[PDB]
Amino acid sequence: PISPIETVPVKLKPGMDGPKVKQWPLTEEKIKALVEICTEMEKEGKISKIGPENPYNTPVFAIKKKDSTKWRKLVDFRELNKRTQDFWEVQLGIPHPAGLKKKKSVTVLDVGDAYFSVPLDEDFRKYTAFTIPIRYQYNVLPQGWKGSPAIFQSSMTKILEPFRKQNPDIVIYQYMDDLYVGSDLEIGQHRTKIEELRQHLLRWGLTTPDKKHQKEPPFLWMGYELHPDKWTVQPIVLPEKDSWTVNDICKLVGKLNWASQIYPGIKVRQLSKLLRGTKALTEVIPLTEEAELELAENREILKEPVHGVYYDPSKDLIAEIQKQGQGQWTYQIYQEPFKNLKTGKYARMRGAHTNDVKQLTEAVQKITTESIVIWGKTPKFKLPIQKETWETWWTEYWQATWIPEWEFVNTPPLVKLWYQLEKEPIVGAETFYVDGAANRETKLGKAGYVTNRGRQKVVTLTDTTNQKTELQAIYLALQDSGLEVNIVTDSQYALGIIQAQPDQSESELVNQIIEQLIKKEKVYLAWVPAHKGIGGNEQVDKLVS
Amino acid sequence: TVPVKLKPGMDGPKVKQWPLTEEKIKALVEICTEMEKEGKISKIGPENPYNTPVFAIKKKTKWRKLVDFRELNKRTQDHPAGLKKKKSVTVLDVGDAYFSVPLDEDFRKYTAFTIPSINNETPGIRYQYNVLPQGWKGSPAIFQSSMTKILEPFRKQNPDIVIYQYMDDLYVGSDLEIGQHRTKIEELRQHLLRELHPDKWTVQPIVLPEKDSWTVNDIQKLVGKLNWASQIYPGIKVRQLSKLLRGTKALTEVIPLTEEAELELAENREILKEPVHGVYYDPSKDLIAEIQKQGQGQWTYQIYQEPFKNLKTGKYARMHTNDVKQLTEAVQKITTESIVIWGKTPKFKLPIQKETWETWWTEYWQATWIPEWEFVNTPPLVKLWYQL
DNA sequence: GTCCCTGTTCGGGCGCCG
DNA sequence: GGGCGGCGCCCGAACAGGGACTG
Ligand SMILES: Nc1nc(=O)n([C@@H]2CS[C@H](COP(=O)(O)OP(=O)(O)OP(=O)(O)O)O2)cc1F
Ligand SMILES: [Mg+2]
Ligand SMILES: [Mg+2]
Repeated sequence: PISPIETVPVKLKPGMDGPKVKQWPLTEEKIKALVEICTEMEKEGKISKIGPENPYNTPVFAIKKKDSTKWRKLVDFRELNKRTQDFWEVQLGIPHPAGLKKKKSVTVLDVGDAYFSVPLDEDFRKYTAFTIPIRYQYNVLPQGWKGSPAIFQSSMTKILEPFRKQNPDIVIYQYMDDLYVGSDLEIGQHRTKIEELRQHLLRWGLTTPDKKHQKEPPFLWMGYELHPDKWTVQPIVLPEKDSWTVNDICKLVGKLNWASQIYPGIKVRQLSKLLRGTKALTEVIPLTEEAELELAENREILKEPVHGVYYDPSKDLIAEIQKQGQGQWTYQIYQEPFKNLKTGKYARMRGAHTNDVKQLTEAVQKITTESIVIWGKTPKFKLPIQKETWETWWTEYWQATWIPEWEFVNTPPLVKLWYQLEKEPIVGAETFYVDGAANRETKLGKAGYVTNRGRQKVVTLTDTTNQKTELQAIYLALQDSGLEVNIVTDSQYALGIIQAQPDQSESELVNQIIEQLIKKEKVYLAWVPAHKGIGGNEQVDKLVS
Repeated sequence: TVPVKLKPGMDGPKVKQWPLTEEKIKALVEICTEMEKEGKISKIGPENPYNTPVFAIKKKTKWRKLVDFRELNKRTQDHPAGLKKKKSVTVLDVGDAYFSVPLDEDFRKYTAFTIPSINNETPGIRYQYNVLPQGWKGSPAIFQSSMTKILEPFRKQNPDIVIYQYMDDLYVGSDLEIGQHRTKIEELRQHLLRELHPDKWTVQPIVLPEKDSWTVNDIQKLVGKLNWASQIYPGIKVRQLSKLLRGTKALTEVIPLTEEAELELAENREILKEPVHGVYYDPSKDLIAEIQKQGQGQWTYQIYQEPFKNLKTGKYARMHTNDVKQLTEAVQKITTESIVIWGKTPKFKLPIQKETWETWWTEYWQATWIPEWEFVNTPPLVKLWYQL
């Protein structure tokens, strides 16, 4: 039937009217499906016949539902969606099975014709006009309108509110019309409560047909198979083509990202790099050797069987993190040693220049937020980084950075800083004064150094910038110096970059500089204000100009 | 009620709610159940397009709901000098008094907020306010007359006590002994049924190193620091100290200071004691607060409105530490000082990654207000400039 | 000011759910 | 074959803020 719930008042955007789009041709099979659906809905009062007093229209069509032979009726409401007021969505995220707790009894049920049971604002019905190749208008929520998900979710919450009040210890995970219902009752009392809930929904016009009433495990829910003590992800079929287009790569990367929630070790960076600057989806992208190897490793790890467990709130949450190359990290969240709640990846490249301690801190932040969402608390961390390494980093780093309660794990590759700048100048190390200049008109530049031991060198550069010439001068000093070197620089840009101790950069010049720095034994980098006559920065400035 | 409007050409807040822990969500559910049963708030739906984040804080097992009205306050239509000189100043939460005045009906849609659920078991539950909400700019303004009528007798019987109101707090300053100050505060708490020490706050000046032996590196660092400082104090001179660095010398070479350089350094030490000239507080501009982490639990901060025209400079010196917690505490201290001095909160340039701060800052907040802030990839040079 | 560099946000494609 | 909303991922475009530079 139709819910006797009150309607949600909606309005068009100011100064706009309803859509007047013309119906496009449809297949006779789609036409028959639509006429059957529409006769049924018109009998029940969910759609109403209209006349010439309705000047609006919007095209309709139908798709095959997930069920065998059922058709879903859709309306291309893109125009009305443009004209319609904004809403605040109430779906704040997706529930995850690792956040479920052990329940004695579980039921999964689904509301039949969910949208078509919630009434629509009368004043708005005018704008939902369509024509089946007979014209109708919607008295209920249509599928294709942008305001339907939020209105249905809010109405569902209002409907479930009295039952949740009366039954606070029955847990109802309410995704749009799918309801997971868990209780600590024996199976008979649980079924009695389920009948109470079904009668409550039916009182509010929401049927729960038996064909979608799951009463025994494994429960199919949100793309998972829920067992009493374990949960698995419904199987992921990754494409196995020989030619790869951009759309195929996007599909494969999406499937791998979806898989990484329970399969450890998934990597997508080399496959994602194939999508730089590509014009359209049909563009064929030949796989890189690195992308080939990454795909092979993912395919191999996807062959093993894996499952998750449910959350016990009387025990600790533990997130353990592992590092791979290319700025990629995996993590497992568990409570018992080899019983994962879930897994995940982290591969974001934050900034032009970074190191592994920064990326570990960022992964910790991401995992912390995800855990706050799923379980409402922060986990204890196991990290492949010495306490002394982190002590050094956060002692010498100018930014506020903090990792929550954590302990060291002995699994390589350990996170380490690859070089250390000195706090004091080095006795016995030659002193390089470096500088670079660039002409903003011709883009020609020079970089170079003088030394307290009489050496000077100047390199000419084309198609360069001031910052680039400063970095080149530092690089030249690193090239032409011994294992220990004092460098006085002009540029707080280059100084700020190097002081952060990057091991990875998108700049090739900064990568060469990093290589040199790792090769050295002691490096001291000092700064002086430019153009102040401070020797021997004065000499370098005169030279590179 | 009084009609309240937004600023011309401005819409309401549309800020998404951030994840909350289980204890905060439970505290908010209980508080909102009580507020709804008392008529203070009402459930709303998605046809209201506005939203403002909400969370909770636990002070001293009693939780307090805190709504982040920064955007709404910023979009809403538009001071005792002796308070900063009082011996003791107590902060009193008087926000509950706002729940007795109804809110303009057409304005209520802008105060919407959403309570989330653990693991997204349930869509966000949305409410709007029916009364003057705590943390909104309009609440003290609209309640001002009632507050003055309440506080008139206590001010009359105590003319030497300074009571100032910021958004949800009364700052009560007295010069008498502790123990009697608490007695007067208790008397005022009795009257409201109808611990700071500002005279000890100190300024952290810029100081130059004192050595018996100076290397080329020491003098280069000193010259850089003085060249920066001369942007604030034009009396700083660097010529004679820079003279000692002519040529291409080794950083560890020892340079003896001439009489000229010694006199110049002494003059510069003296100049850094005088206060900055021509620094006038602009009520129409924002207070900018910069913070630098100096390490070992040390933090420096400057409050200014124009570059190099510092209104104040100071430090926060804590002693297995937590950088984020110390930074939030320093932010709250600086904001309290700014409220006491100028009656306004500053906009903070925070030396921290955005995600770190937004992940952990609500775990250490204890104030009823929230200042504006932004995040900075700070330069180590300015960090060296304010070192101690 | 302009030019360069870096960081944020938002919108596009895909994936998952209904 | 398409329409809708949420979340996720990654990438490019637009925009903001700050530093160095010319003459
Ligand atoms: N692809 C989809 N687009 C949608 O707009 N919906 C919306 C949001 S959830 C709602 C569910 O509707 P119905 O109950 O009519 O359809 P259903 O296949 O989920 O279930 P049923 O056939 O009525 O038992 O339809 C679902 C989709 F799968
Ligand atoms: Mg259904
Ligand atoms: Mg230079």
